[PDB]
Amino acid sequence: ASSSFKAADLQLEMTQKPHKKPGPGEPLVFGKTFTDHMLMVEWNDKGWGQPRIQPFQNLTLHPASSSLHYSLQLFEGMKAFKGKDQQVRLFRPWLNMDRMLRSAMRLCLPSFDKLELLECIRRLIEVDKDWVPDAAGTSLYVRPVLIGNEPSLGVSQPRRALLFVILCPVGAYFPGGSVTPVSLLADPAFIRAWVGGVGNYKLGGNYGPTVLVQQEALKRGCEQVLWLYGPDHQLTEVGTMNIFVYWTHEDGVLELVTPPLNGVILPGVVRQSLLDMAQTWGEFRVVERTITMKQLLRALEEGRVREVFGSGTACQVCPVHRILYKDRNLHIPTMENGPELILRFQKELKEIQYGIRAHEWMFPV
Amino acid sequence: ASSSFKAADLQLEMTQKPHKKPGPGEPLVFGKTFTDHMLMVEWNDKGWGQPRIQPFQNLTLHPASSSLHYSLQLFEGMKAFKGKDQQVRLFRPWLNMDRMLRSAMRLCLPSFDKLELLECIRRLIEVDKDWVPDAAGTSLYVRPVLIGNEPSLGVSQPRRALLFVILCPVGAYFPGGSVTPVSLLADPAFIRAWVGGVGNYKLGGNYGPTVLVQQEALKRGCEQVLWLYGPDHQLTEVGTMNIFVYWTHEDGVLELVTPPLNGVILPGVVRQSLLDMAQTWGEFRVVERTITMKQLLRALEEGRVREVFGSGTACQVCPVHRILYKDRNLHIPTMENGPELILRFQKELKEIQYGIRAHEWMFPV
Ligand SMILES: Cc1ncc(COP(=O)(O)O)c(CN)c1O
Ligand SMILES: Cc1ncc(COP(=O)(O)O)c(CN)c1O
Ligand SMILES: CC(C)C(=O)C(=O)O
Repeated sequence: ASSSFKAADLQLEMTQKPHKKPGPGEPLVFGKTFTDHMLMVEWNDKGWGQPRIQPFQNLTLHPASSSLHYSLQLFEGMKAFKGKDQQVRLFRPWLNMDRMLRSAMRLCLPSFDKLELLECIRRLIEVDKDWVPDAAGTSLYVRPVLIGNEPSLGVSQPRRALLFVILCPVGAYFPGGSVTPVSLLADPAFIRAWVGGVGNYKLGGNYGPTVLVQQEALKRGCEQVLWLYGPDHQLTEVGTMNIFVYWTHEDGVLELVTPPLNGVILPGVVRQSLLDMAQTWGEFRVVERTITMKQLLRALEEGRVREVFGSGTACQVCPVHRILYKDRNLHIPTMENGPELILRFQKELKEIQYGIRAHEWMFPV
Repeated sequence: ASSSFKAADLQLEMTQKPHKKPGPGEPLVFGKTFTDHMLMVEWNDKGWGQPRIQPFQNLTLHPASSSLHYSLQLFEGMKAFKGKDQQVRLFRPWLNMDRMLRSAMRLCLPSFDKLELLECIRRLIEVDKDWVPDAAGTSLYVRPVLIGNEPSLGVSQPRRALLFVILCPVGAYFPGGSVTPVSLLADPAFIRAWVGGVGNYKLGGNYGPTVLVQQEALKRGCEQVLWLYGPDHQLTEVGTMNIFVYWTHEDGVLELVTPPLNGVILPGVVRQSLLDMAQTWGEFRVVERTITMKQLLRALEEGRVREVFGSGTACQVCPVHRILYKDRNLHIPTMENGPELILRFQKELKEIQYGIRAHEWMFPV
């Protein structure tokens, strides 16, 4: 693509009524509390306007905005971590920028310079540094969004777009820093994405249809959805997380496996990070390969499965203890195996994310 | 008295700044020009607020609005026609209401009373009746929209929603009384919807991903996209229209066939109308059955194809003269069969829609 929008931006406008911050231990359900400022950048015929940090405020959109009629919208999700020493760091933000730009191109939305956006986010997080908690397992969620915005009903490439970023302080995913497993509903009737589709982009359209399915999972007594694909019932991803299986494969070899990027699953940043980390250790086979329900079943009977977990920004490494498939509950022995791999992954990530050990994956303040 | 807003139209706020009506220079371009008023209804914990007809104005949305992060958005599209007798009438609006409510339920958005919405739309059109054109082949396009509007980043059932309707005066589908055919790009690389997905609901998320594909079609010299599905390359729908084929099938029996409502395609109101009409005549076989590229190819060279066309609100019966499949340009003999069936359908629909012959399909003013 081409380039635009930069570092030196159309200033800062600070809030006149800084909101009261969550209180120790009680507060924040995820995504309900927002900080004082936000980033906004407009794009049109004149190209990109100047970036701006402004008080958190509502958006003003023409009723025919393509963002609301034809889902010309994409978003990202990443976290900034504060380790007392009060230093704040973003976890591998570049991968989120790479992903956002790919999503933008898929929807014919305007390209932007990945590094300028990162610096702009850096400046915003800076203004709201104090919203960044520091208690154990807490963080600041960063939500960048790009939407089409042509006041036209034709389905077409917008000639106007808006980019914005808001922040949410977040509690520790696991109550008081424990770790609890989830149960998953695995029903083939449900299909999140298709080959040749857009499941590998973080487009809002991928999410809206899952609301009803997640409701079913709850009614069937499960907490999240394990999305299956194909006549083969391949495991693809779980909820808003990639899925991993640690077991002794059929050839007698102990491995950490996860579905490959074939176009149906989202290239998760945590997923890539767990692959990287495990390969680096070099203690067992690490591979990206298709996993089927049929293989999972035979593995569980022979006692070859050690741990199964989801990976994502919300819950970096999430153990799974049960899967309800075809009306029959499969017990997943994850917790009775430690869960050793999961705990090491969490510790390594904690040490890296909270600055206790230097690492190129972290981006300062 | 129900958990639905009531045509208890929270007064009308007439406009204090009328827009200039499309000037004599007759340049009606689809969905670019809007009328003076709009309908707006808000929903929350207390339920549906009172319906309101207000001046056309921008929407005010919280930056975390679920409509913009997770595509909790759906819409409709229908037309009001003005006869020479000057009466305005809506074409089978009830089917659009049924479809809108189905879409709403799929996205866990609030249910509403179909008849109340229809009446509110009726009142809206009445206010802006002077915007309804009456030159040949013109009409008033009605765009109802329902969006989630929770100021929360959690992917979940919104607790706040907004329903609105805007109107667009529309020119003739290409202002030259004679139907011009379109060419379509048929490439299996692009997949719009899938079995078990949401292709049978009018959700904005279905459209965003087509923008890039429609650009390719142009880049390749075609005007619209014929969406294929399966290893079998089944014809599904074309652009924003259902597809029909009139030919002598493989049994030598003359017939009109269109893909069935298997969940992959949108149940078009015009489509259903053409089926009904053809059904009623009883002059030839009318069926809903799978159509494959292999069968079309084999028929185009067995010389059994008479006419192929798309059907939709924008272009009710649209002839097709060419399909580019695999670098292969297939000539479709539609126009040389002097769009006999297409012409008859156009003739009948015009007489019904413009009030020249009374019909239960039309809804007054
Ligand atoms: C469908 C889906 N799959 C996987 C993930 C995990 O991605 P990440 O590690 O980048 O947060 C997410 C969360 N973005 C997701 O929404
Ligand atoms: C994908 C798609 N299919 C079919 C149609 C035709 O539907 P209708 O006849 O109700 O306009 C449309 C236009 N609404 C469409 O967008
Ligand atoms: C371009 C218009 C026809 C569209 O978005 C639709 O009707 O679905």
